[PDB]
Amino acid sequence: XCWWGXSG
Amino acid sequence: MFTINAEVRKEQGKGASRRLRAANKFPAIIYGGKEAPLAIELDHDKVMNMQAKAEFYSEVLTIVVDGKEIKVKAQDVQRHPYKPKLQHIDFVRA
Amino acid sequence: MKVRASVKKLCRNCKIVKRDGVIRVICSAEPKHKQRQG
Amino acid sequence: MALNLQDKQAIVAEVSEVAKGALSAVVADSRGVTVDKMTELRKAGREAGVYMRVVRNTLLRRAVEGTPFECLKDAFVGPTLIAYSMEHPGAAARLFKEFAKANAKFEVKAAAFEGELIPASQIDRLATL
Amino acid sequence: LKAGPLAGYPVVDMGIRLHFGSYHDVDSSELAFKLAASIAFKEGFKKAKPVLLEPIMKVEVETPEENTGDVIGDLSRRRGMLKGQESEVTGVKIHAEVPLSEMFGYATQLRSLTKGRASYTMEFLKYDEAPSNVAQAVIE
Amino acid sequence: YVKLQVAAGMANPSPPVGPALGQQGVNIMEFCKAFNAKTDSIEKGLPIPVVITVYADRSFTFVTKTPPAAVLLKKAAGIKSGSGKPNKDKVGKISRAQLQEIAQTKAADMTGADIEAMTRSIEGTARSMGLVVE
Amino acid sequence: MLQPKRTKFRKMHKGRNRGLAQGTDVSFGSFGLKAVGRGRLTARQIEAARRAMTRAVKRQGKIWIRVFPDKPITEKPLAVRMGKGKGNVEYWVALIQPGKVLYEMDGVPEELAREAFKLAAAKLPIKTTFVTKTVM
RNA sequence: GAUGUCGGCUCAUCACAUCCUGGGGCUGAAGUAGGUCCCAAGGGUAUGGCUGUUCGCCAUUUAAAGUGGUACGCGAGCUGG
RNA sequence: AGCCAGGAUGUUGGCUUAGAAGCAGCCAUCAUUUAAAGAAAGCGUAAUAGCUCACUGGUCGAGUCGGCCUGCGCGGAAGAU
Ligand SMILES: [Mg+2]
Ligand SMILES: [Mg+2]
Ligand SMILES: [Mg+2]
Ligand SMILES: [Mg+2]
Ligand SMILES: [Mg+2]
Ligand SMILES: [Mg+2]
Ligand SMILES: [Mg+2]
Ligand SMILES: [Mg+2]
Ligand SMILES: [Mg+2]
Ligand SMILES: [Mg+2]
Ligand SMILES: [Mg+2]
Ligand SMILES: [Mg+2]
Ligand SMILES: [Mg+2]
Ligand SMILES: [Mg+2]
Ligand SMILES: [Mg+2]
Ligand SMILES: [Mg+2]
Ligand SMILES: [Mg+2]
Ligand SMILES: [Mg+2]
Ligand SMILES: [Mg+2]
Ligand SMILES: [Mg+2]
Ligand SMILES: [Mg+2]
Ligand SMILES: [Zn+2]
Repeated sequence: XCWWGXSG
Repeated sequence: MFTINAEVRKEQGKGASRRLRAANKFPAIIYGGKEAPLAIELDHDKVMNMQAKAEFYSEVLTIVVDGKEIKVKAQDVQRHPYKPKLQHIDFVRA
Repeated sequence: MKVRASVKKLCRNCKIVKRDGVIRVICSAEPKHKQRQG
Repeated sequence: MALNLQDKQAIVAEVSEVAKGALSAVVADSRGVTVDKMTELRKAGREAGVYMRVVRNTLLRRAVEGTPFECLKDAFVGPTLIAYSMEHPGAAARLFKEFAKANAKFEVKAAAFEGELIPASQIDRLATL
Repeated sequence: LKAGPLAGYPVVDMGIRLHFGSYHDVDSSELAFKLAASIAFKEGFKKAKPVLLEPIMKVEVETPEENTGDVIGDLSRRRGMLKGQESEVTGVKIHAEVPLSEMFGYATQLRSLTKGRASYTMEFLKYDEAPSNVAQAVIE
Repeated sequence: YVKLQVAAGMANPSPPVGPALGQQGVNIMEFCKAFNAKTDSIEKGLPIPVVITVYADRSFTFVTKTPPAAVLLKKAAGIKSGSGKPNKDKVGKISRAQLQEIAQTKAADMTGADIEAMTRSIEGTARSMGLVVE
Repeated sequence: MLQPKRTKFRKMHKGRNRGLAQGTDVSFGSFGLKAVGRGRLTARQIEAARRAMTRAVKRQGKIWIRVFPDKPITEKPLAVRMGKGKGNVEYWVALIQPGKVLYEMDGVPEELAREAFKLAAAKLPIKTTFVTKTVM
């Protein structure tokens, strides 16, 4: 959960 | 080799020795051998400077009283408990 | 300025000066080093 | 370490022995010459048989007393570098002339040949020999 | 693994070995073995040292040379660890590994340090374990 | 007055010297061929300190310097790693015979006219790197 | 927390700290911290001085603690009246007389020993001095 | 052979270990806004909901809603929860 | 004491580290020129760089520095009529 690139 | 000038004590006791220390002098004793133990008073500052040398205690020293040289070694030393002072020193002849 | 009972030089530049009966440490290099006994 | 009186005496002895062996002594000022250059100066000195030693002026006067280089006592003003030539009297002057050309801050104050004090203009003549 | 025992987060990088067991002729069933496996998993996780993992991002920042000390210091202020530094004809590239929790509004602080002349890119790299203070914070 | 170290043969690629010559504003190709000339004559793959005194009006003067004593002694000992503890542990041993050739190589750098004094400067470096000296 | 492992009696009379000290010489090592005054050293104060002194020398050399807290001090609970027996033991203290050597050190340079004893002294309520061994 | 005991109200007075306003040093003080000390007592320094409450919490302000001493100031001034 | 000048070379010692170049740390603390220069006492740098210091040659002219013991002072030191 934490930025436009998706990811945690 | 340390030549230490000293005078025979006029009197002896806690009061006499405490008064001597208040005068910047300290009681000391020369004992051993046939000669009777002689009570002497030494200047505190003079001996305090000499005894800073480690060799002083081990090497023989000369003490002159009434112009007579006596060769002795420092048997025991009494130091003030907290202050950098010498309460008393014991000397053994030869 | 640090107002503390124990004032002392924290660097060579620090200087102990008594002004008007008050011990002060002034430092040319650091402002934080400035101190006053009080 | 403030040199001890004996330490200065050993210096005075060494310098006096070097001065007794030296055909020429050149006094110059190394004020403002960097170590990078000074080390190159000495490297050139060693190659040319010139022992270059900077000494305290007072020690130099103490050593000069009793050698043919008595005239140098006045020459000892400011920082004084003494370049004793052991092998060739002209080599020391030639090295200083090259250094002085490379370094406009290098002032060669005075020179001495055979007892006679030499002026700065005649130092160039000592280099031509 | 879908719901971790401690904090409910997904279990990762963990393997198990089934070496022994028991059965009944009538009672034993697929569902029964699944529930027994669940009980054993919880007991083992409770005794194994369970640590939460924080996602780490590979971050590359292009900064003017004058502010490189400031950007490197900001990344160090974050629990991020520098892994690289490339000087470039235009700007200086800085590579660092920073937890995403620390990477919030990083652009605002980065622009304040470099006069808005610095840009950064990031990619998820791995799940290194969180520091204890941050991990306890996550558990709460 | 710019100081940089470029390995022999690494002059040809633009990127290692690209930031240094881009910020100053110097053409890489001209420096490249010139530095390559000397580096190709010297053993390739050996790091070379270069003092490149660039004047403002596009004038470049580079001073090639002998490879550092660290790499020379490390290669002479044939070890790619130094010593973590110079005294309590020894990484490798070097020969006195091997101190003379590198001393002759770097004699142009120091100021002691004594070759034995130069072999001492290297053996002292060997003590710092933990190399045993006979 | 230095404290007798066992004792004959658990409570002791308050007593009087009078007289000069015994153990005034640096016997165990080269340097020592010597009390110039009289007072009581708590186990906690001794532990804090030991922690600060051992941290300074970077765990080098050897540290001798020449003083042991063998005296049980009893304090009454707050808001209780006088009497109703003696108070429960709370802490242990060592009686100090002027001249006592509290700590000794060896294997470290003298200039380093001076600083380590300065950091230890700060945590101590008794004026202390730096002493070195002497040949009697 | 009696010094009325909590809170409120009316009326205060002082201290300063200063809440605001005034002056200043350092700041991890760009500015705005702070933090922390030093100096300073001239003046100012809420209204209500709940509860007997002091207090506290809450709503809404305000430059700010100081902390204490005064027989926990004040019942031959009032009240009596 | 001040002032002038140098304060280096091997070298950016090895290790480590994203980097660690005298100056985070860790170990070694050597050798050269030599007036003297620490594998560095500081400031500084992301590392560099840069600025000092130790040390040294000049200038200058007479005392100067650091501890020990001790007398009497100073700061620490804010309350309510
Ligand atoms: Mg009596
Ligand atoms: Mg004033
Ligand atoms: Mg009555
Ligand atoms: Mg005030
Ligand atoms: Mg006021
Ligand atoms: Mg007032
Ligand atoms: Mg007025
Ligand atoms: Mg109501
Ligand atoms: Mg009041
Ligand atoms: Mg009031
Ligand atoms: Mg009261
Ligand atoms: Mg009342
Ligand atoms: Mg009344
Ligand atoms: Mg009345
Ligand atoms: Mg009435
Ligand atoms: Mg190094
Ligand atoms: Mg290092
Ligand atoms: Mg550094
Ligand atoms: Mg003169
Ligand atoms: Mg004179
Ligand atoms: Mg006083
Ligand atoms: Zn300062």
